[PDB]
Amino acid sequence: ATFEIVNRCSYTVWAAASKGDAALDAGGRQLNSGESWTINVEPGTNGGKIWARTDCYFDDSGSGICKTGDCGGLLRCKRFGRPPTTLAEFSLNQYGKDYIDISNIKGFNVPMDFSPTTRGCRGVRCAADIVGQCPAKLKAPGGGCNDACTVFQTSEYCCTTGKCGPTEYSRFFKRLCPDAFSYVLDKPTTVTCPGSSNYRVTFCPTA
Repeated sequence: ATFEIVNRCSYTVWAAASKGDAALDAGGRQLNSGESWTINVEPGTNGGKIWARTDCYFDDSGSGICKTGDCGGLLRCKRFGRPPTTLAEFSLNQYGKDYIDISNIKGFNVPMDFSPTTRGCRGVRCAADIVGQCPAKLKAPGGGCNDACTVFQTSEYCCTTGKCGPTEYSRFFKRLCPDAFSYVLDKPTTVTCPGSSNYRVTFCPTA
């Protein structure tokens, strides 16, 4: 499946794509404002994620650090990124279908649209001004808006034990972006697409 990753932000993003223990395609690429990157994701892939990283510093060998979404200090990501990260999440070819969503469970850094290239299902978007409205206690100094689990590290927010519910912090994300997961046990906003679809992930969407 192809994923067209498009940066329409005023700033550079270092795109990342991983399934947690390995890169998807090249794993990462610098996208200056206006640039795109098309990757191939293998059929049947489960637990894939695409995200933006902001304000990265890499040397000639591809090593350094990003202010948001850093993946072990590498340009070409193998593993998932450090919060805060708006997440495009997908599993493909599961019982004949693809499953896509956007998640704020690990916070928000860059606005995102995640849409199929086919008419057979509907895309999702979280592009509200979460960083500008971020409660002070959730603000990340390097940019972005942390989820409450990252900040407070309690089950109330991290949903590690029992059955967590909405909190004032999950509600902050949910009201701004109803179509994205706001905490682990949020009512699902996963979209079912025809199996073997292709997709576009747009940073800073408008139209």
